Amino acid sequence: DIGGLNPCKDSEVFQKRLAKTVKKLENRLKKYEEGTPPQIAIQQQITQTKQRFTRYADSNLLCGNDGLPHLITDGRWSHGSEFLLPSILFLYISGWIGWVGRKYIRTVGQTSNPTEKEIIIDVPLAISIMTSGFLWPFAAWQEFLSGDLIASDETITTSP
Amino acid sequence: KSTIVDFNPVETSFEKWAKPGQFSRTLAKGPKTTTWIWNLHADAHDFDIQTNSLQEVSRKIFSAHFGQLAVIFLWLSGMHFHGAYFSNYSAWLTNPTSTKPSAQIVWPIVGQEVLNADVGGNFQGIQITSGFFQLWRAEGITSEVELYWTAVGGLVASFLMLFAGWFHYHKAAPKLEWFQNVESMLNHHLAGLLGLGSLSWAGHQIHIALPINKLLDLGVSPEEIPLPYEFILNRDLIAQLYPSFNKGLTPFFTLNWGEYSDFLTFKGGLNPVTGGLWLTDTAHHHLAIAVLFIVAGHMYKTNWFLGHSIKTILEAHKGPFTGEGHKGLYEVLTTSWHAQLAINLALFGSLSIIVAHHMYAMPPYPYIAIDYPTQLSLFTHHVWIGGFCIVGGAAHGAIFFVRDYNAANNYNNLIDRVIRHRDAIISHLNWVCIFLGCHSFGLYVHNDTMRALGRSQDLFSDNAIALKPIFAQFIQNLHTLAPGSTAPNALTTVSYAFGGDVISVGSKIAMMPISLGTADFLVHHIHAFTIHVTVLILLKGVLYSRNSRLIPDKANLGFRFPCDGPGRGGTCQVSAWDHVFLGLFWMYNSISIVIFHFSWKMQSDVWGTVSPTGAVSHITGGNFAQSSITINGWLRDFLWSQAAQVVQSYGSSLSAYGLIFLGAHFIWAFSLMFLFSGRGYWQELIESIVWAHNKLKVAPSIQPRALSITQGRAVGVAHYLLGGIGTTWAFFLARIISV
Amino acid sequence: SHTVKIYDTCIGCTQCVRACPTDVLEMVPWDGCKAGQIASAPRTEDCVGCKRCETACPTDFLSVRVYLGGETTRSLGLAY
Amino acid sequence: VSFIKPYRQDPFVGHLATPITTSAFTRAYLKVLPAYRPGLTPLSRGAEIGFTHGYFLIGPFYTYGPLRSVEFSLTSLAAGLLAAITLLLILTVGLSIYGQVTYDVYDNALIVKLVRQMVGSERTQDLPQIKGTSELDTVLGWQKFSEGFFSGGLIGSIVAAVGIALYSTYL
Amino acid sequence: IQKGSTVRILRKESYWYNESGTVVVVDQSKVRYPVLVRFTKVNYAGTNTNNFGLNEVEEVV
Amino acid sequence: MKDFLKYLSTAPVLLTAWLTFTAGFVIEINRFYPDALTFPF
Amino acid sequence: KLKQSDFPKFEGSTGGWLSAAKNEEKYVIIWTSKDASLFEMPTGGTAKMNAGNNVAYFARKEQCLALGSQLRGFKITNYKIFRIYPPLDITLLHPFDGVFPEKVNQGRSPVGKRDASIGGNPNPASLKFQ
Ligand code: CLA
Ligand code: CLA
Ligand code: CLA
Ligand code: CLA
Ligand SMILES: CC1=C(C/C=C(\C)CCC[C@H](C)CCC[C@H](C)CCCC(C)C)C(=O)c2ccccc2C1=O
Ligand code: SF4
Ligand code: SF4
Ligand code: SF4
Repeated sequence: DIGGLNPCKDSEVFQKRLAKTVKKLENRLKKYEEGTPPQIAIQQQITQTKQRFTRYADSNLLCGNDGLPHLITDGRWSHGSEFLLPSILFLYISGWIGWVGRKYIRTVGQTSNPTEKEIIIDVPLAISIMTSGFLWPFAAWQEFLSGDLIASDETITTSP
Repeated sequence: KSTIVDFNPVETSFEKWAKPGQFSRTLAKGPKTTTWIWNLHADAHDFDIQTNSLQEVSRKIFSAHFGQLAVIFLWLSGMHFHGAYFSNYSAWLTNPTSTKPSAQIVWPIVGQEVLNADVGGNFQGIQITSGFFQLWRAEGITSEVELYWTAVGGLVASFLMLFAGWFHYHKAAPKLEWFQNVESMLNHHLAGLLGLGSLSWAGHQIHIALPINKLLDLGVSPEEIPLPYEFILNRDLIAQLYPSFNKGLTPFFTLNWGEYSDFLTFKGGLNPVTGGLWLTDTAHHHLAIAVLFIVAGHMYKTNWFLGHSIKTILEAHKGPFTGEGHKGLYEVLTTSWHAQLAINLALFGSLSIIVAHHMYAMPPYPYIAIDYPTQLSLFTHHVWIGGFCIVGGAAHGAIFFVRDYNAANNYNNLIDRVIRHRDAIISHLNWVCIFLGCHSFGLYVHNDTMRALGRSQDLFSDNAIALKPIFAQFIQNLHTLAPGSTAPNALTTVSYAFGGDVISVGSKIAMMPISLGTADFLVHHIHAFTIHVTVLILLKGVLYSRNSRLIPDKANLGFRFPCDGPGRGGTCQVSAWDHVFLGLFWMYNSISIVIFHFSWKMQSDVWGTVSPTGAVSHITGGNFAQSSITINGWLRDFLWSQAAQVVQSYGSSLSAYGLIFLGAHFIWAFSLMFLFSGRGYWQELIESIVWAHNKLKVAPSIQPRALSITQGRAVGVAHYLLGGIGTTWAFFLARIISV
Repeated sequence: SHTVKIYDTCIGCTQCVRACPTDVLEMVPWDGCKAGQIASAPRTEDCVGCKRCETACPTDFLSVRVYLGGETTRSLGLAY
Repeated sequence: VSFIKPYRQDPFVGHLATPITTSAFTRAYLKVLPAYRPGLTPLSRGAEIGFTHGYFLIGPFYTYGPLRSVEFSLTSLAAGLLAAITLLLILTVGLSIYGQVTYDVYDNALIVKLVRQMVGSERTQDLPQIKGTSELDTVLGWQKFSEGFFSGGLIGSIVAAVGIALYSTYL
Repeated sequence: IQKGSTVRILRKESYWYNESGTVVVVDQSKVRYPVLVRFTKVNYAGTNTNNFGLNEVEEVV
Repeated sequence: MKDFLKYLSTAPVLLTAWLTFTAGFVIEINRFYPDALTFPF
Repeated sequence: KLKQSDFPKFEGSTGGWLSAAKNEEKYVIIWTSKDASLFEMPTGGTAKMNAGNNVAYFARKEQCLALGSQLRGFKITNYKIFRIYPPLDITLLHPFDGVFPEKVNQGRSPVGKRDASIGGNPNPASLKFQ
């Protein structure tokens, strides 16, 4: 399909990889005894390996000639769960972190001892700001509009 | 109102916990730049600059020692708890030669359960190379319940040491005169601590370890072995194994000590069953050590008209060549903690290296000589600790010279006379270092270039120009002839390394005569050269710590400073700290070469398997003799060859070793950013980053500053040491566990 | 020999003069500051370039500036 | 008693009077060496130094060279002799250039007195200054020293080769 | 400008260039740099105050 | 318990607690839903 | 024992001057002390002052000035440093006008003073080929 890849559900090398891993795990399982915790752990390993391979097969995942899932990150929504949705999730979380950090910096920057409140965090104010970051996309595009997001010329510059 | 302690000196309060940097006069005002954060941790234990009173520094040091001992006790309790709960110690007891010791199981997350190896005995976990199983077996511990109780005792002891530290800083802190009773302290540490510890351990060995281990070697399973207390309440369970307890303590008090030859032997060699030292020999050794140390503890005058005064001993040791001699040394060592730390750390690291040597040379634990990973790990770890401690001793000698050295109090004594001719010492040490390096390494390079040019008869090899270590071979011959000639009451040599028979346990070689040829000559001279260069750097740091021809007032700049400026052609790293930094680098080099020599020589010419007919086949096959004489040989037949197990560990239970190999390479390369660069570039880059932050109104109030020059060097050396030592750690462990 | 220049931002706090290890700087009368004194560099032939002088300068970007130049046995700090 | 004292009663020199720097054995031993033996012209000093140096220099080249022989070989001896002679030539070249760039004097122990008496208001470093008063510290003296070193090196190398051949043949 | 006034530093070779500081005292004598300004951010040398000329400071509204 | 709570509000203790909590919920997500290469939806 | 009676009671160190301070220049520091105090040499170790005139020779001006700075801790202030060329060419150096450089003395002219701040320095491109 895309880039010459093929779905992993029809990739023979993918099933060969699964079979080889299961065979190695079973051979390891053979050298232990009865329902002893080592055998239980190896059986859990086998079950998890089978579940992971089955989930990857039924996941709209494209496999190359090596039988490994390749990620299609050109931007198409068909393979949108590989990069685009995790990209949105990370952008949300990281914007949350950056927004709460910036808000805390600007909030304790207007107190008597701004530097003290950076090594000794005001946990009440920190908790107040941190749970308010869920609106960071909206807060950012409400502070940029008001001109409160960017400094203009009070920023310092070197000699040249 | 005791005469030794002050009651309730410091109030137990949490107020100062909420004021970081309260100890320092400069840091107490609060952070203004990020340099304050780093200065906070760099001055935490520098008690000299926190108080102007030696008494307060001594009390802080005493409580810090208690905290450290509590940490050590907690670590030991954790080790015993892991042995009790997450180990295959019981399975290893019944099959020491076929079960690999494991005492740490790994949770099944993110696929990391592959690290749980097939250590044997129906167990999965990480193979343990600390030799705790062999130590516990030598202690007579035959059940995991005993390990649990030892862990509980360790936890109780750790809490006790924590309470002792709190008590002796906040409730009853000793006075300076108590700390300065070096005669009483030496008497107690020599008699009580050392001698009575040896005596108590000899008692434990004789009454618990001797019978239990004898029964274990006889084939008695641990379940039918009597509980250790039964060997004390019943004089018949121990009198069957050693038929001399039937006479009781009467032979001891009647001076008929020959009766106790059953369990106080002098045999030498190794136990043929376990491959370790005879535990009867060990008990006799500890008894003799106890008596010697108890006797040695009655030397210094403490509270009666009896004993020696160290001041009078030192002041009487003058000479024509040494002026006032040792006059003033007693005042130096009773008023400066740094001098005591220097001496103790240097001798402590040297002792650690000696311990490392004597460990593999004469394996003291049952079934530890045939556990090659344990032997390699123990040697390498102890040599590393020794090198670090020696560098620390040099560092604190330099610190004493900078800070606690008084010129007036040391007029024409040994310290003064050493400083007065420091040039001669350093110049001759420089010449010796150049001579040794030229010779050792250039003989290596000559061998390499002769081999590369197809001239095999021009090498410094055994089948070529030969450099036989005749002096060491003479000593080896003297030791193998000692039993019956110079040690007439010995039955076997102290170690089979000096010569004798091949000692094998379960077809695995425990010890064997270590032949010394031209390959050992070159590597020994390499060791001497590296040690001499490290000594050169550290001694130049100590002697030139106060002044020099460059900076006549270097003592006024302190122990730790980056430079005096770009003038005089450049005055980088003139400190004494910058000498403990370079000396750390050279100690890493020396110890790395030492452990490489040990690993290759043991794998190639000691360790291996013995055929039923007596044919010895080694791990590598004797390639050390002919291929360790060239740098290409070290690169190929040792590094490239034995790195195969590390690089091929992916997908196996040793994959963590490959991951740590790669990560240690990454950290070592990361160090070079700090070692090669300078502070100005990073400060000017932080300037633009701060511009961006200010543009987005997110510049922190604590102004971000690049790490200071000294801190940049410290970070570089710490990362370099961590990366190199971790790379060697992963390489050694994967190689010696795979094969 | 190195070059040492003094700038009128001098506040006459004398910290440069009492930090010079080779007696290069000295305090001379002036009328451009409250202290009525300004640093001078009349013995730059003894200047070693250690830059202790400008490490003790409290003014914003320094009032004493050391420009390293030609080297001499005095400026190289050679006891031999 | 103390066996280390400041050198010549000067506590500010970078030197000490140890039982090695200023011992009678050191005095006599250094005064019998060609470099300091009294009554020797610079040519004689150079000749003796060259003889001794070639004599002990032929040794390592012949014994450990690229053409060694566990038995006696004329080719090995010739190789060692040629290597020693060429090394002496290199050392003589170094001596010649060192003397060329170091001194500008033809008669010492006088010019110093002349400029200490009759004034030295000139470009200095030739009239004034002048380190050392030995005859070896002149352009003429060092030239003859190098010539003697070179000739004596050749002669001593040849003598040592002859001795090595005799020892290997008749013993 | 006077004591307590807020000024912007116009000196280019300044750790507080384009930044705002508080005037501590303006000297009335014939000194070259009478204006003494205190800042909240310490410079690279650790100081937080400096003397500025009359044309190197601009009062904030 | 006024200065102890202030000590717990210091940067190292707060960072250690936050990173321990963060690693904790990450590890537990990866335990309950392991081997997640793509978005579950 | 020593060449001169005013020398400090120093046992000599292999850190003193070398052949340079016999043909290029040597520095001498003189001072008078009330007590025979024990002080640390800038070169080697501990020396003993004379209860009176003290004279010390060094290879660098910095060594003499470090010794003088140490002397200030002994409440010694009258120390004076001279430069001696290969012959007896004595030149007073440190108390040049009899007043220490840290104290303002009349009769001193500013040397190396620029009537502008750092920002007034000319651009290097305009200082090419001169
Ligand atoms: C939490 C606040 C915060 C915010 C909003 C930003 C924002 C920014 N940083 Mg930044 N930074 C921060 C903290 C922050 N940083 C910290 C703590 C450090 C020290 C490690 C840095 C080091 C740094 C460098 C070296 C660079 C930036 C750069 C940037 C810019 C591009 C984004 C980027 O590369 O991220 C960079 C982010 C990191 C390197 C990791 C930050 C470390 C953690 C995640 C942040 C700290 C969280 C904090 C403790 C939360 C506490 C708040 C709570 C008490 C309420 C952007 C202006 C770049 C730039 O100038 O581009 C224009 C750049 O080169 N920053
Ligand atoms: C026979 C008596 C005796 C014994 C056994 C010890 C033992 C010890 N002393 Mg000690 N000491 C003694 C007498 C004694 N001292 C006297 C008389 C003085 C006064 C001059 C000192 C002054 C002194 C100082 C100043 C320091 C020590 C330190 C140490 C420890 C060294 C660390 C070590 O080797 O770890 C071995 C550890 C163990 C074997 C663990 C078990 C040891 C336990 C704690 C028994 C300790 C015995 C104790 C003195 C009994 C007092 C109990 C109390 C209720 C009165 C060690 C525990 C150093 C240290 O670490 O500080 C804590 C230290 O800095 N001692
Ligand atoms: C008995 C051992 C001992 C003791 C008591 C001391 C005590 C002291 N040393 Mg010292 N030192 C030692 C051993 C010791 N040292 C050794 C072995 C070396 C050689 C490396 C040195 C080298 C040394 C130098 C070069 C200096 C000191 C200094 C000091 C003083 C301040 C220490 C401080 O505040 O650090 C606080 C503690 C820290 C900053 C911890 C830093 C963290 C380390 C560097 C990294 C450890 C990594 C660890 C192994 C884990 C890595 C694993 C990775 C995967 C994460 C103090 C008196 C300093 C001083 O000014 O003395 C007056 C100083 O300049 N020491
Ligand atoms: C492979 C890299 C390398 C090498 C070769 C050296 C070599 C040396 N270091 Mg070291 N060093 C290194 C890395 C290295 N270092 C690193 C990374 C650091 C950073 C921490 C240091 C830090 C350091 C310090 C701090 C000190 C040294 C010192 C020394 C010298 C010890 C004396 C000696 O053996 O001289 C003999 C020279 C050699 C063994 C090099 C090879 C020479 C060959 C084999 C023989 C001669 C070849 C011949 C002349 C070639 C002629 C032909 C040619 C003209 C074409 C020596 C020059 C010490 C010193 O100054 O010397 C006493 C010292 O104090 N080093
Ligand atoms: C990069 C660099 C800096 C800048 C480095 C800085 C500012 C350090 C920043 C450290 C951050 C802010 C905290 C550490 C973050 C790590 C992720 C934590 C360590 C990892 C743990 C597992 C220990 C210098 O200041 C410097 C100075 C002198 C010589 C070389 C250099 C140099 O190379
Ligand atoms: S900064 Fe680096 S180079 Fe410049 S002086 Fe200090 S150390 Fe020497
Ligand atoms: S460099 Fe700076 S300090 Fe050193 S002398 Fe010249 S001016 Fe005085
Ligand atoms: S340094 Fe700047 S401020 Fe300090 S004295 Fe010299 S000139 Fe005046």
